[PDB]
Amino acid sequence: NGPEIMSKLAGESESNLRKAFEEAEKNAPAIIFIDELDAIAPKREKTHGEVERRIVSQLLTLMDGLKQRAHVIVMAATNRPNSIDPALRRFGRFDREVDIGIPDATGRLEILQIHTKNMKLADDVDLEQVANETHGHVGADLAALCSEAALQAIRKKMDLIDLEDETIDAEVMNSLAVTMDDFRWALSQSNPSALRETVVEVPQVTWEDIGGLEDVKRELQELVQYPVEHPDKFLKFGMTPSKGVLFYGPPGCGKTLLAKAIANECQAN
Amino acid sequence: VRAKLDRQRRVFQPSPLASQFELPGDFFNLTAEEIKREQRLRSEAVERLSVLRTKAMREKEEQRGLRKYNYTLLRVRLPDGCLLQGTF
Ligand SMILES: Nc1ncnc2c1ncn2[C@@H]1O[C@H](COP(=O)(O)OP(=O)(O)O)[C@@H](O)[C@H]1O
Repeated sequence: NGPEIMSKLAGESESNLRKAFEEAEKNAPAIIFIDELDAIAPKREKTHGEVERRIVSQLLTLMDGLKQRAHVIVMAATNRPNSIDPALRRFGRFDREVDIGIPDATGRLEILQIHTKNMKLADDVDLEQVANETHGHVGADLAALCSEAALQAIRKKMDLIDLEDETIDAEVMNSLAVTMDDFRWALSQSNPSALRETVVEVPQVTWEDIGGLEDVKRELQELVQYPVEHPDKFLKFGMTPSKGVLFYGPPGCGKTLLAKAIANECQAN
Repeated sequence: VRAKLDRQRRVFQPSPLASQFELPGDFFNLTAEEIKREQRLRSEAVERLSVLRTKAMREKEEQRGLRKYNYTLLRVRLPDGCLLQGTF
């Protein structure tokens, strides 16, 4: 991780970074995960000191050394893909990247279900309703919500049954169910850590959600689906598909639903 | 014609035995309901300070404490250790 390597003295940060790469080869196959890449190797054109530019050069040459270190893959994590020195993203080195972003309503439900695998939920618990309310929450926040709901169920019932000790009977644990009130309480205690960032999702809007505009709905299917569903006809007639459409008119007539509805049927973000 | 208030003049002598009591060892160990209630009252107190509301909503809550009593019981502590009580 960036800040730990950066907390070291000059010469120690470079030595520690080199050792990690040498150990990965010794233990190959291996994965080297560098967290806060923007902290360990910030843009050189955005720094001033020799040591900060030095550690960037040290990482850049170690990345190139991966052609000799067989079966070693280096992964890295940053908050913004453009906050790291552009040399790291040149052919070789970190030539692949994946945009993780923020989970959508479906992803949030999946996370809540994952962190409740062991939890006994009462019939009134509705995790889909929670996932729809938890806008701006990420997996770190949804995991906290599940653990907090579990704890509240434990304090309400089990602490009136069990001793103030480390060991609990299996039967008492299994007899506990977590109610919707315990999840809603946790929601009041938690606060989304990623509420301002843009969230990209596959919409749930379908064509039946839009009243009127029968011809516009069909027109979008022709503009968006036909160029890839029937490409041999577009080539046959030498027609260049349009890249987009602009909508105009009064507000509140369904412009957003139109774009989402075609994205929905196409299973597109 | 209205019935006259009975003063019910009485004098009492407090017994020192009423002040002799020992607590259970678990007296100071609060329960899950007492700790969750206290934390909810802290969150509600911060929320009430944050709420944007008109004077009419403020008075509706404040006015809840206005109607409980119209009589009083008075006691007088006398130099000789006796307590004098009556109704007013
Ligand atoms: N043609 C329509 N059919 C059904 N609902 C509509 C239609 N147009 C607008 N709405 C409703 O109005 C709301 C706002 O739509 P939107 O297109 O987001 O407006 P804006 O132009 O402000 O973006 C939507 O949530 C939708 O429920």
